[PDB]
Amino acid sequence: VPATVEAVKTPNSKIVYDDHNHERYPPGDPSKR
Amino acid sequence: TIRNQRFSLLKQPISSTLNQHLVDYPTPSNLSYWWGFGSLAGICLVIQIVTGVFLAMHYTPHVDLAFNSVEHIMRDVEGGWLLRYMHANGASMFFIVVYLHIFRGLYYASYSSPREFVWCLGVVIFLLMIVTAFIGYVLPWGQMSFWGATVITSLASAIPVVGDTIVTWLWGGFSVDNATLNRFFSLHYLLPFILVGASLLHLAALHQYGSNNPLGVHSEMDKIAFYPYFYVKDLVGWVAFAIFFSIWIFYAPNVLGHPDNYIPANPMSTPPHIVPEWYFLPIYAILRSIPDKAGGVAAIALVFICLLALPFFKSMYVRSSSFRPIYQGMFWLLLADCLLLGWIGCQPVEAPFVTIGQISSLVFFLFFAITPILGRVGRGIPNSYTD
Amino acid sequence: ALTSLDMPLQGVSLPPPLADKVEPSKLQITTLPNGLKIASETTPNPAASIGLYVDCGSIYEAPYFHGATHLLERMAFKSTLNRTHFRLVREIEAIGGNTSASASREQMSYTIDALKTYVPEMVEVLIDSVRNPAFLDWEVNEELRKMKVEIAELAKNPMGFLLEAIHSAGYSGPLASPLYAPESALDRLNGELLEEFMTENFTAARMVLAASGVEHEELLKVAEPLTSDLPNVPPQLAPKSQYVGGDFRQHTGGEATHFAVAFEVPGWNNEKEAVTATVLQMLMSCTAFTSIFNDTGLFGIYGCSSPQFAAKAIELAAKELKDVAGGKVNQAHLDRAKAATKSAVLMNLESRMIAAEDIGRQILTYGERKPVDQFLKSVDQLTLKDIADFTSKVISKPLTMGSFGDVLAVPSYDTISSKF
Amino acid sequence: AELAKNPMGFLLEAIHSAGYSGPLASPLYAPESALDRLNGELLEEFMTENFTAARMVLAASGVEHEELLKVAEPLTSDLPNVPPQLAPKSQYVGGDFRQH
Amino acid sequence: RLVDPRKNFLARMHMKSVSNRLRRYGLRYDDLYDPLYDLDIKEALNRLPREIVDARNQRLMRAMDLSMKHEYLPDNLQAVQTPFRSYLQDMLALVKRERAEREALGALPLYQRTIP
Amino acid sequence: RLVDPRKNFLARMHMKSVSNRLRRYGLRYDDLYDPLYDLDIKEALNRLPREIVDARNQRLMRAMDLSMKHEYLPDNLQAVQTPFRSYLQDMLALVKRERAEREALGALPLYQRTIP
Amino acid sequence: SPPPPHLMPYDHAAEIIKNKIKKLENPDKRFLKYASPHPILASHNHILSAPETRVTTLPNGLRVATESNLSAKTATVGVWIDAGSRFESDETNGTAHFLEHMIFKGTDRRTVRALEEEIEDIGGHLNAYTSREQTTYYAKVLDSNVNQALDVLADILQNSKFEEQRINRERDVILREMQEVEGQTDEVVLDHLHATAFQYTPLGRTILGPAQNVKSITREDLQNYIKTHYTASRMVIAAAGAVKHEEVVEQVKKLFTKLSSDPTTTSQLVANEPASFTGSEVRMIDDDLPLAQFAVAFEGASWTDPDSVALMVMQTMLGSWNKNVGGGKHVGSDLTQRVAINEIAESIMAFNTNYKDTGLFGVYAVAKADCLDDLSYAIMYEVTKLAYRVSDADVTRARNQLKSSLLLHMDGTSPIAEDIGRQLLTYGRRIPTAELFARIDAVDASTVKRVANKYIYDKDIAISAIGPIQDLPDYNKFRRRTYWNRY
Ligand SMILES: COC1=C(OC)C(=O)C(C/C=C(\C)CC/C=C(/C)CC/C=C(\C)CC/C=C(\C)CC/C=C(\C)CC/C=C(\C)CCC=C(C)C)=C(C)C1=O
Ligand code: HEM
Ligand code: HEM
Ligand SMILES: COC1=C(OC)C(=O)C(C/C=C(\C)CC/C=C(/C)CC/C=C(\C)CC/C=C(\C)CCC=C(C)C)=C(C)C1=O
Ligand SMILES: [Zn+2]
Repeated sequence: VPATVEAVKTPNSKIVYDDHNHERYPPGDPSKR
Repeated sequence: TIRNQRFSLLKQPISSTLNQHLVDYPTPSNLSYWWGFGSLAGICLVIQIVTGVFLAMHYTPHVDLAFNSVEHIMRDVEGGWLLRYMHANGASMFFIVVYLHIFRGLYYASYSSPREFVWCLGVVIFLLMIVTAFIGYVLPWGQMSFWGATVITSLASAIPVVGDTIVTWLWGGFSVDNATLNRFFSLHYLLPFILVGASLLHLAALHQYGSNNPLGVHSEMDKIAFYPYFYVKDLVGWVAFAIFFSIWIFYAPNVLGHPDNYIPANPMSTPPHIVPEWYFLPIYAILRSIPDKAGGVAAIALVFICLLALPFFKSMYVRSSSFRPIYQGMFWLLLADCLLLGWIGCQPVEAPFVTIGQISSLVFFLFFAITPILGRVGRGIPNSYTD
Repeated sequence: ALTSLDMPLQGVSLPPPLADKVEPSKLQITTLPNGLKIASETTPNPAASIGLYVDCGSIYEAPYFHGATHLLERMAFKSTLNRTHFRLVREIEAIGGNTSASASREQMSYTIDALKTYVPEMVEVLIDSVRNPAFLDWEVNEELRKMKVEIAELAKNPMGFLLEAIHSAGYSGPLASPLYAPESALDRLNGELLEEFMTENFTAARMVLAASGVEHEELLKVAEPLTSDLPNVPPQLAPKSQYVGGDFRQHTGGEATHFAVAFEVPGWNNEKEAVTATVLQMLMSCTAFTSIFNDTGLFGIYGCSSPQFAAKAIELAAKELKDVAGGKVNQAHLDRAKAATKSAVLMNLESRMIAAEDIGRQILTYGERKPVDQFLKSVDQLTLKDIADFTSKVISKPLTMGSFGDVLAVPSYDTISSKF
Repeated sequence: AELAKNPMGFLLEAIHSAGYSGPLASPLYAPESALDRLNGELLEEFMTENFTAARMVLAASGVEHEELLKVAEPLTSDLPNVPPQLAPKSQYVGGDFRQH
Repeated sequence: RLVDPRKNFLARMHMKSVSNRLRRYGLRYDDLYDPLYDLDIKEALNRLPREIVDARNQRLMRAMDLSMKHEYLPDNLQAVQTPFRSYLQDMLALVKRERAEREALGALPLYQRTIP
Repeated sequence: RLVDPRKNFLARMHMKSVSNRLRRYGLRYDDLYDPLYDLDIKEALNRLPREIVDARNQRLMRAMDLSMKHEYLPDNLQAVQTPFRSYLQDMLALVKRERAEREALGALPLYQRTIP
Repeated sequence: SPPPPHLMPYDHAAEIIKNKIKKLENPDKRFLKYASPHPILASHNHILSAPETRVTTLPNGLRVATESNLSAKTATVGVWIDAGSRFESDETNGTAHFLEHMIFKGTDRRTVRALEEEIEDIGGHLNAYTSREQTTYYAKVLDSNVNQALDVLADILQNSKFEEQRINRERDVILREMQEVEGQTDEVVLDHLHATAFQYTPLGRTILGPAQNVKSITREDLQNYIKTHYTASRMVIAAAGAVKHEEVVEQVKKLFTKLSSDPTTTSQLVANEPASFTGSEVRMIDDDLPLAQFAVAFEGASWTDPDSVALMVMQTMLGSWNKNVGGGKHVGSDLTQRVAINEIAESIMAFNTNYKDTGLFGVYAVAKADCLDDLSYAIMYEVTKLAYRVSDADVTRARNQLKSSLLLHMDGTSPIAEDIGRQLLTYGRRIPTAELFARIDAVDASTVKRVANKYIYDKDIAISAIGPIQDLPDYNKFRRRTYWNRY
């Protein structure tokens, strides 16, 4: 199964973003707006 | 869709062309800060126009008043020193960002197909920038204004048949005098508006294909809108340029020029060190190296023929220097040669500077001679380096 | 107001509860001098449902009216001579109403659903829409433009495509006139062609105004001035259709053969033997369908197979009808289908919308609402003898077959009709 | 797509399909869904199986036999021998074709 | 030829340097050839199977995403890269041969570049 | 009413002058209404039958040809002209009445002019 | 002489259209005396009378609630449980959906056949539905068969066998459906929307669960899940139709004697694992799909938040529409009008989802690729407008439409039973229609603007898009369109 096909077929709540440029704030933190 | 109602105001005919060409235009997402000097050059052009217009409200184009009217701006006009320094140094800033703009294009092969017209329009823009800057430098009517004009308006004499006729028609007489200064002022007002039009053609010609990117590849799959991503990327460069510009304006307003222009023009005496502005030095060193008047003028033209002919040489199909290591080192040698030519230009004519200028002019032209053969050799790289 | 939803809001006037036992209300019916039937029934549910049902459909089209009934459905609740389409939509929205229209082969329906306090508004908007349509050209052309797209988006549904397919293939005459007209009778349909169809067919003696959740007194007060002036026209005989049997074939490629085998069953006018068809339907995208009309019906079975497995599925289905006709059904299977049949008719009957449909449906078909009770009796009185002979008599008659998709491997009509 | 503008030709095929059951019922103009599979690999496999020397005749009206053979022989002798097969049998039945 | 890696060690250094730079992005060398560079690459790219072109576009999007992020590929991904596995040179040479045959026989070109 | 020719003799001459001018080119008064002038007009024109619009488009082409040629309709054709035979005003009034109904109820407009 | 007005074909045709326009200028006032296009806020509570919803709490904590209609012939009876995929763990995700499958797969008293022959003999129906926060098992049966249906429901919820060979077979069915029926693209968009909006929370997990969990589910795991979650204080028995409360209550206290007695509320589990909203997006780009489908959501209100009623009114204001709707160009919803007039979407729908501690308020749309840019503008423009300009007519009509829809959907024993069960789980009570109507009437134009400023203005959003979505504006464009800088 191709990588895009599996990703579409299986939603994943533990998403890992790229962090080389920006580190995320902990999930469940109020916005920095 | 059927446009029965009005959607976003930017899409209405009043602003569709600005929306499409400025705001929503697709741009490769991997453009580096080297891609922000095109806008800087446009901002430098605008500053020169705005300061020049308000400086022309106080300047007198007469040999009996020109020098003193520039001194009257520096002294009596409220805010005059800043208008004069933002314009005198803005001209230097214009050439710095354009030189970096040009060398960005050489490193990434931005002149290559399908953007040969973009590079050709740029070369024409460069010629107009040189003429505009040179005739403006004569307006103060200092010692270097007078002796700088006497040389360049004599470049026509190298033509055998009508050379003397072109020089005197250029002068408006038999020597550099008021007729020359009055006509240089009128052309100095008109050329920047032609320069605006040429930059608009330049930007339009580029938008037919979009900008090249650091990787030199097809970029349709990862394009984003110019606003606001490359608006805020360009704004960082604009603020940094404003800091760089301010340091020259407020703390070193006269180090980029020569003190000799603060002496009123004397047709009798001659300054022992007559040089142009620093941004004309590399051309001026190429002219000096040839020990023949006609040959020197031919070489100056050959510089612009070589630049115009670069996009049309049969070449390899890879663009970026990031994947052309020989062309990469070939580029870094040209930049050292171009820096050497500018320094040699400021040096007087004597040994060893005469030989160094001759080798440096040779190395400059070797770049445009060795560039085409490298493409012919490099077209066979994929066959040779197999899996 | 401000309190959390788990806390009662203070100061709310609460109506007193209804009794746990509420005697059902009688169906009051009033017939006007022009022959228009007005029937209503009171319910404790605050929701009301008012419908107008017309004895008209695709059987009154042929010729030179093909497609009028499908256009008429889609031109429902549009601009009238007294109010624009915009004002009509705004009037229905203002009372929280919903409108629906339906066009079958023999019946046309127009329904509005809203709260019971809005009965005058519902009746006025409903009668105006059916009695005085403007049929403006720009509104017709838009519905015509929409009608093209739905017909194109019809072969995506082989169940519906085949069910329409076997109606024209099995019947001769009006019942073979397609409900979905082809995209050649649509380039001829106009507003003036619709006005002629409706002035001649939408008569008072062919209409029923059926309401569920209204009082018969004020419902007459509002409806009578809007309907009493309709001319009294004589009743015409219904255009007669004949079941003849037939075959449908169409090769459209693909790898999914769709199929329908169908037979003839008696219509609603035959009390009993139409109940047996629904019990038979329950005894059996593959299922068993049924399409009944006033004087003739159609009982069949679907099927979906592969390009090369499209020879045994049909015989497979042709074996199951033979088995039921042969008496190979146990009493446990018959009782399950009886209970499933009786529960289904009782379970759809709690929906206020359906019960109002059933009032209009029946007063057009028969002229009175027949109680569900005798239907339930005719169900529980069925035996395995009746099921076996009903099928035996049904499947000995001429056959109707439909096939869509890859039809290259499907056999002939004679090679399948001989199986029965 | 323009088959439906020549009713004779459209009806001729539509009764070839409806009058036979076996191979003869296979359309000579395949439906569009039967085209989104055809490709060069399919064409080669079909042509290699059915185009055999025992199934081809080179008829030439207006040439001497000596010079026809002189050119044609060195170009077709290469073809290998294939034990002949029989054309599949087809069955005529009734049938109706209707497109309202 | 001097551009032969097996014969000239300078060309071996050149190929190693080119391959290393291409591997950091997951790009093949043939991915550097642009349709907009000439109408021959575009014609050659139009004649390739869809899956090959789809993979080339994905590598270009991946490379563009890395270049924008100022990143390189992870070492594990770099280990499986094949920077000089070709998919375009054979097609391009075939296109050039057909173009040269058309010209020699006096025919019009099948395509031309729009005058910028 | 001052604008009514049956009463005001100046309105009679106004109608006569306008009627003579339209007759010379074969135009009707409704032909002077342009879809580009107002969106209510082009909504009304779209609602008119094809035959009405075709005749209007043909009368406009005929007049433009006359205007280009600096010539008028031949006198035997001017005698059969109907300058004030209306085809557009009744539809235009209806379209404007429906727009006012949408505005009075706060609905969005069915069509809007583009901002030039 | 000029030709008569009916001689030339174009002159006659103009006469025909003119005459028809004339007949629209004189309406018959017989048909123009009751209906009005101006919405009025009515107050009619006399028609609001409904049978009493009787509720009884047993000493074990179980709740039995009934709305009796003794004239009806049918009844709906079932169990609503305050349990779902949210209360599972990252290792037990998918056990609730598996339990739904196995719930009708064998008992000591009845096997799989015996259960289904019995449901068919009575002509009944058994339905099981599981969501992120609620699970329901209910039966649709005739009046005379309520006690049998209660007997069946208690049997399957207290004595299920969960044979391992049935589990393995059902394991194969679940693995198949997790990777072969995913073409339900509407529920796929909302599944990815929940995963990105509620990332790193129990609410972001799918009902179906991972394959790694599914293919490791054992007999025990289904039994532990029942023991911890199917507790008496978390379940409600709701019946509607021909049912007597005292008969049903006595059947329940007789049959439900084996439930777990764990005294842990759902409020404690939620507080221990709170759900929070993260602004983010997931874009599944596939140009091979004919149509694009996206949903854009704001963090909404929980069930008990009083602003939840205002979010329902605001959801009706945005409304819903698809191509088959006839009068979409004329409805009160300005968003629908923009879509319908300009033909910029195949369908569009505003949704308001609620949960114990959060919710989702947003718009789901299906459109073609070339319509995405204009459609995204109109969606964001109309939503943001709720914080700036709300007319009294638009809020009065949305209130009337909401009041009508909430009471016209209660037709049948089934919708009334699920209402009783769902409301007892979410509110702890069944809210009388008179009170809900009063809470709706409280939402005026000032209320809508206040609530919109709290939930919409300059707020983060979640985006879930699939298909040919290159023309969809990026996150910064949607983010910017949550405020208007001209105010
Ligand atoms: C020591 O000595 C030296 C210096 O001193 C210190 C220097 O500073 C420099 C550096 C200088 C340069 C690099 C500039 C030289 C290059 C150019 C192109 C000169 C710039 C050009 C001019 C000054 C020429 C100006 C041009 C004109 C007057 C053209 C006039 C014609 C016009 C306006 C239009 C023509 C008219 C028609 C065709 C008629 C119809 C026209 C219509 C509009 C209708 C060098 C090398 C040097 O060794
Ligand atoms: C007043 C002088 C100039 C102005 C205002 C100007 C402006 C611009 C702008 C706005 C761009 C697009 C953005 C960017 O890439 O920076 C651009 C691109 C470009 N310019 Fe210039 N430019 C000037 C001079 C020149 C000159 C002198 C040359 C060459 C001799 C040149 C060659 C190019 C090229 C090749 C590109 C495309 C670069 C790429 O696609 O990577 N320009 N210019
Ligand atoms: C239409 C716009 C312009 C006008 C009206 C204008 C006008 C003037 C005037 C009146 C002066 C004399 C005042 C002074 O000595 O500073 C001057 C000088 C000068 N201008 Fe411009 N100018 C314009 C644009 C430009 C541009 C685009 C350039 C660059 C290419 C430029 C380069 C110069 C230079 C180098 C000087 C001499 C500065 C000095 O030594 O004092 N000008 N200009
Ligand atoms: C994606 O593509 C684009 C780029 O490439 C990546 C850009 O870098 C930029 C930014 C840079 C620009 C626009 C350069 C400025 C434009 C030109 C032609 C250079 C010189 C311009 C001058 C001197 C402007 C004078 C003209 C005027 C004042 C016209 C009159 C108008 C008004 C007064 C409003 C933009 C908008 C862009 O889209
Ligand atoms: Zn399931």
